[PDB]
Amino acid sequence: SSLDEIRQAQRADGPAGILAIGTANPENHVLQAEYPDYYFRITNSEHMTDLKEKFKRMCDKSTIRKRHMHLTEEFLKENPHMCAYMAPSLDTRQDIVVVEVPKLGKEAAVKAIKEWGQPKSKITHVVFCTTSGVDMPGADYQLTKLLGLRPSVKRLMMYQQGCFAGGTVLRIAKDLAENNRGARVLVVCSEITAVTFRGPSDTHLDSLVGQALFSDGAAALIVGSDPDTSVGEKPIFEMVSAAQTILPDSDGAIDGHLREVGLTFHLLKDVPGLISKNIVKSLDEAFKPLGISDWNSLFWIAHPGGPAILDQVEIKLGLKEEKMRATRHVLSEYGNMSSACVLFILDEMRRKSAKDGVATTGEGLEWGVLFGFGPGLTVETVVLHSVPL
Amino acid sequence: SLDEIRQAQRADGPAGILAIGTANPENHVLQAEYPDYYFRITNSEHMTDLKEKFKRMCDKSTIRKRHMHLTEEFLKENPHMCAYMAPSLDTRQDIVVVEVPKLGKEAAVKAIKEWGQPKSKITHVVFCTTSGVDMPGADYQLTKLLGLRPSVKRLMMYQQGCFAGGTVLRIAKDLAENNRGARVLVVCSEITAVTFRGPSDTHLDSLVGQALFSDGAAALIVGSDPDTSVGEKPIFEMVSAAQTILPDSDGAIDGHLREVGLTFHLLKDVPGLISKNIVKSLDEAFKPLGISDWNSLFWIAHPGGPAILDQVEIKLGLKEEKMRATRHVLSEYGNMSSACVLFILDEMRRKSAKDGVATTGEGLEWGVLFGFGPGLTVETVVLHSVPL
Repeated sequence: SSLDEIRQAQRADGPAGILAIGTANPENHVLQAEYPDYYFRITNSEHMTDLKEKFKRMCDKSTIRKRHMHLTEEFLKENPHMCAYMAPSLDTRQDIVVVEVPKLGKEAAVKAIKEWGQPKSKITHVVFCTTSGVDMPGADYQLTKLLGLRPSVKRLMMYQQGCFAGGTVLRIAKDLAENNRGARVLVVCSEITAVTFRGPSDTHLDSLVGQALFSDGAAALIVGSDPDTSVGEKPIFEMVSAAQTILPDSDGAIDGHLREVGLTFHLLKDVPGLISKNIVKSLDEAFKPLGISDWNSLFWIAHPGGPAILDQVEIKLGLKEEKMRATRHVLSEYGNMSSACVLFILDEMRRKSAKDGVATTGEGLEWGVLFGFGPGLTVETVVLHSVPL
Repeated sequence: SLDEIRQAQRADGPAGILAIGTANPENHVLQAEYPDYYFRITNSEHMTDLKEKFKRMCDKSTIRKRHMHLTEEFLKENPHMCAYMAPSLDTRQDIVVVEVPKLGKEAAVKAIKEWGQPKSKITHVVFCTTSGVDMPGADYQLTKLLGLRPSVKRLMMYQQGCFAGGTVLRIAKDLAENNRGARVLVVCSEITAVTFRGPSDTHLDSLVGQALFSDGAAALIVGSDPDTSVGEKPIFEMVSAAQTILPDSDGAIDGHLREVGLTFHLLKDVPGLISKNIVKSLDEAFKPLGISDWNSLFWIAHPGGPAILDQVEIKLGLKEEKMRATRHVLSEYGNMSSACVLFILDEMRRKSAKDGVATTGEGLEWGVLFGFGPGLTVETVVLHSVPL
């Protein structure tokens, strides 16, 4: 009867858990070892011989083996304005991603829902995240339609977020699931680089780096509190806390602008140095309350923005080489899929843990940490607890 | 244990709106004079029949005044924004990526002043706009402009549309309620520089937008567990928040961000769809509370246009007084997209106080707030007033 009684009945009891993870990528893919030849040919830039050598080194240094790409050679042959460095091309790019981003998201969501094993009518909330296009109604609406979810799902559409937003969607889903009894949140991160693909320029090596790193993928979660074992729900990881911060002295480190030429990418500061110099503050804030100070005792998920971030964090903290294994495996096999990456890494970790026969979904360890890194410079820090295997 | 940590981490009570601040560009247009101004500045004075259509649209809009960042002087310098369809996204973005967080800041400063607490106590920022996109977003820019703590937890809601005043309340509710001590700065800021364009006699739906849309920002502080010992006091308390898609409404309102800016497209019958279905949202929200008399509620409805309000009133048998606050904001400010319903909350609690009625909700206990927009999406927030 009272507002207090209503509130306590309305909310969930326990911590939010990740109940299922599904992933998808465009079938079309490129091997990184072959990409410099392909890229300079399809962008009619073969005369740029010095720049091509720089791009070969970028691709070699990336540690990426394979990237999935919705954009095909045949499509680009028909759309040379997307192969130029800077031609009017937003409309064409939007035409692609407003359709393909929810479609790829749906593919991942179907897999998550299959693992979860529950009727889709039990989904109460949808969180859709992309950095690839914008439209109204949004991709959240399109996903809802494609999946045939209840019209009364509570949707949140996260557009133009950037690379930290795999952490952001966990932070969002945590509060939705924990504050609402029975809530089951479908989380989808879906990224298609048709908005950022463009030809090379030797006066914009930061843009060129993006053409070596960024790739396509989608990941989906079901998140909820108070799992129902009787119907086959089983958490994989439990969330404990989620934080976000802006690093000091990082203004303009990573900017992205949506323009008539598509989405442009700018780097102005040493991103690996900024992250490695400041990450301990985020670890202490997250783990000091738990009495944890040994960062090698945690299972690790880090957004693989590039290999230098991972290498410099590993050195700065004295991490064992094994700690970044799952992260690096995803970077190698998929490249930088922006917001989706950390969710692929959670999937990799729990799957490898099961294959290897260790004690928990987090490489046999109890506590873990997930980091998103992106424009701001923003760091998202999520504290996770594993589940026994 | 994790369960113990969870109990300590979360808040106890319902989320309240602790402060409301609003702002608009100083520049404004009187609706009575807009058809002449608009058809002049868009080089369309020869379009005689179309101007008459636009005059009737403006006359029927019930809008008296709209605030507009875009000035005549600026538009004279930028004829490509005055065309119906010319490449102009870059110019529009250049405006709104700066001006949207600036206007938001003006509203937020007022909300923070009313709240009366140190800005360091803000833990979360929710920024909502339909006017431009950028990385980092307007949430980051606002955080910087206000000098908030670098570790505020931000959510950037871009390209949301007209229902999102309801959406930000729904978001802020869960943030505040699930996090002990959380104090959420909510800002909706809209500038129509992305949608302004010249007329076309084959796109009368676009022309409607030119009669209705306007600029403004609103800011809230939202939190649970108000501390009276430092002078916090809720204005309204949130009880539940829902969202739904109306049946048979696919494609009613679409909006695309293109090289020509943001374009809007209307199909079907939006006032009809909303009014035919709104009772199902009211029943879902209020049947668990034992409430069925919709005239017993205080009302906030997104004033997407006058026909929505008129047809909801007729369908539900609402007394003429119910939509007073809503219509006042529509008259004085026009359709400020996501910010409107927050202006209407402010209008309602201020009028209530000035009139000396018993509560912030026109003397009534229970209320409802509706956002309407692309989907067709309806957001439904149940509110409880506070005694005056």
